[PDB]
Amino acid sequence: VGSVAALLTVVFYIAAVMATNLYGATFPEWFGDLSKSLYTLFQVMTLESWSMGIVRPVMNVHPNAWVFFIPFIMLTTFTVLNLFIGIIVD
Amino acid sequence: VGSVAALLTVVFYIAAVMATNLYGATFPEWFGDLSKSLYTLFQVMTLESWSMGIVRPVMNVHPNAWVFFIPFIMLTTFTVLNLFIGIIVDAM
Amino acid sequence: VGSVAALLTVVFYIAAVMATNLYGATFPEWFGDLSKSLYTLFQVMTLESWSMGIVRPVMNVHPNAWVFFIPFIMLTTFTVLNLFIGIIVD
Amino acid sequence: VGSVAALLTVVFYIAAVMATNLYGATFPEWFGDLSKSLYTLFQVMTLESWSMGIVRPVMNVHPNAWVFFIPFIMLTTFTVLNLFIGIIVDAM
Ligand SMILES: CCCCCCCCCC(=O)N(CCO)C[C@@H](O)[C@@H](O)[C@@H](O)[C@@H](O)CO
Ligand SMILES: CCCCCCCCCC(=O)N(CCO)C[C@@H](O)[C@@H](O)[C@@H](O)[C@@H](O)CO
Ligand SMILES: CCCCCCCCCC(=O)N(CCO)C[C@@H](O)[C@@H](O)[C@@H](O)[C@@H](O)CO
Ligand SMILES: CCCCCCCCCC(=O)N(CCO)C[C@@H](O)[C@@H](O)[C@@H](O)[C@@H](O)CO
Ligand SMILES: [Br-]
Ligand SMILES: [Br-]
Ligand SMILES: [Br-]
Ligand SMILES: [Br-]
Repeated sequence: VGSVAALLTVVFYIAAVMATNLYGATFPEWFGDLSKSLYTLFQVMTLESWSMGIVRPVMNVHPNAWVFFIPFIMLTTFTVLNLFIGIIVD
Repeated sequence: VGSVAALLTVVFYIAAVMATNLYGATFPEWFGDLSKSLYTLFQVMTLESWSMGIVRPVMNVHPNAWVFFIPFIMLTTFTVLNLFIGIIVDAM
Repeated sequence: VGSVAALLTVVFYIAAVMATNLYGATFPEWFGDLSKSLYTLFQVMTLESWSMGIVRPVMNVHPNAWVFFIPFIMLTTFTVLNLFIGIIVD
Repeated sequence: VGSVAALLTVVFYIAAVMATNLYGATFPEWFGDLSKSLYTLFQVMTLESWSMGIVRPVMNVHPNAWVFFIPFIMLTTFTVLNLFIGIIVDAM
């Protein structure tokens, strides 16, 4: 369970690094620094305005942004559900 | 578990085909090709702006669009829960 | 499991009747007939724009609308989760 | 299971008190009294417009508001899942 939380932190930090690099210049309010990026990716994980509010406006500049977000959603919104269920069984 | 993923892909591809045909001309930004349709239906599945952002604007042109989306939501937002639980059991 | 689905249909139909009566005149696009009401309450159940998009605009006319929606959400977004989990265990 | 519901009520009431104090003057429609605050925090819990609709506009005045909401979400959107699962087990 602890190793799952360690995996998620590593995946969340690396994805927030990638997004800062990728969309930081074009979308500075959402990904202009590591902080804004970790915040945005937590919101994207909770699925709040992920497509309409974030990903569709991004894809308008970077047409392949879905290659990042869709797997990011699928990975985190699974590992989070796995980590949370893990403590419930314990 | 693998058969569940195979079922979802088939259902997702066929639904994305149907939507492209149905709403592609009237709503081309959301369903104008298979790609835009698979993207939109993934978002509809995640329940993000499904009614306000997508389905209500669609229903304004096609009043019966709910016959497509509501069952699509009920089917996928169950099969996804079934597929994800399936791998979890494959550990215990 | 079947009795759970029968309970939800009864609760969903009665709540859609109540909403048509309560907010049908003031909010006719969302609750102007039984059909629009069953549609809106399915969306409210999925939690999509429930507060910002629906309930906050309603509460602006009917300040106690939260006495309807909040319990409706708590009841359905539990019974649905119970009904769906029921078949998974079977 | 009952102790879980008692824990959530205490956490929900104290969080609604904190928010009224913190953002009540700057954001009075959402946190201007305890009532508006308990309503907003129920919506924040359900994840409805939490960031775009509530937290991002708040952070524009209080840049650290995420220190309140993010843990609040993590705590409630876990304790609610724990409380709901608790009654389900009390049958099997
Ligand atoms: C799952 C792990 C989730 C971790 C989430 C951490 C989010 C951090 C958000 C954040 O810090 N910012 C987002 C901005 O949108 C930047 C500013 O809020 C911050 O820099 C200020 O506090 C001051 O330093 C400057 O005013
Ligand atoms: C559960 C399964 C989830 C499947 C998700 C698949 C999403 C595919 C989305 C997609 O391919 N596009 C979305 C468009 O909205 C179009 C892209 O091909 C885009 O790169 C185009 O713009 C190019 O022509 C280059 O400009
Ligand atoms: C969990 C159970 C969920 C059941 C959901 C059923 C929703 C039915 C929605 C509905 O029928 N309408 C919603 C309108 O917003 C009315 C119109 O769509 C309908 O009357 C048209 O099909 C034509 O008759 C007139 O053009
Ligand atoms: C998990 C626990 C969930 C608790 C949810 C409690 C919600 C309570 C919301 C509430 O009381 N109001 C929301 C306001 O946004 C104010 C009402 O008292 C309203 O009726 C007022 O307008 C009156 O003064 C009459 O006009
Ligand atoms: Br998903
Ligand atoms: Br559902
Ligand atoms: Br809830
Ligand atoms: Br979470």
